[PDB]
Amino acid sequence: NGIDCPKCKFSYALARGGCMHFHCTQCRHQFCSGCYNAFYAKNKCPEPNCRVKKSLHGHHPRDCLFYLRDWTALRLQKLLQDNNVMFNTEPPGGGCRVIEQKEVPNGLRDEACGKETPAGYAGLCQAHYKEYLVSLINAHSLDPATLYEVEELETATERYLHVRPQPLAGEDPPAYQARLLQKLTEEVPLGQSIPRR
Ligand SMILES: Cn1cc(-c2ccc(C(=O)O)c(CCC(=O)c3c(F)cc(-c4cn[nH]c4)cc3F)c2)cn1
Ligand SMILES: [Cl-]
Ligand SMILES: [Cl-]
Ligand SMILES: [Cl-]
Ligand SMILES: [Zn+2]
Ligand SMILES: [Zn+2]
Ligand SMILES: [Zn+2]
Ligand SMILES: [Zn+2]
Repeated sequence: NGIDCPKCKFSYALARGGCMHFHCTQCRHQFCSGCYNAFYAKNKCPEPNCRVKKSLHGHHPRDCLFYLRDWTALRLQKLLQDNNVMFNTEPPGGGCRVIEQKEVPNGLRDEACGKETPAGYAGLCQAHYKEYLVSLINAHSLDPATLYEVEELETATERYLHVRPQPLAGEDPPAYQARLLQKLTEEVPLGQSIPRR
């Protein structure tokens, strides 16, 4: 459970306000609560091959919630299903039961999310159900690339390998697809600070 600041290792409550940014008020580190990579202010990123240095950003692995939050729950579910990882669709105007950080820290009672709870999202709202799915995905180290289209695979290859890939002479789309995926998985690890098992 919880969020550890990757710099000073102070433990925080696993409490994401719909946002991946986390600021350690102990040591002032700024990092992604999804992959524990540093966040950088504009022009501050010290990575020499960074192509977005003028932007406020961090560098995320492809299985960070930063990215996978943008998937549909259906597709996330597909990744889990394909790997025989079980998840809830049902709970065991109340709204989402995830308890968030209280607006008043010394408050007595917990504050539930309360948001709309889609049918089949296990009594969670959309964002929280997705976060749940991704925690399962990350826990079992599932590779989202396994479900990429060729376009996604090209994106990923440029992003993580810094090469623009192109089909070979007489390479069909399936063969091209499998070639990009093979190299991606072979050369680019999943999140290295994402908690596993
Ligand atoms: C002060 N500060 C905040 C940030 C920061 C950087 C990134 C994100 C992020 O989650 O991407 C956030 C969280 C707040 C935010 O702007 C935000 C967002 F940009 C996108 C999303 C989002 C995108 N898809 N689904 C949700 C949610 C957010 F809360 C905040 C950096 N500095
Ligand atoms: Cl919100
Ligand atoms: Cl990607
Ligand atoms: Cl990483
Ligand atoms: Zn810290
Ligand atoms: Zn991240
Ligand atoms: Zn950068
Ligand atoms: Zn919720």
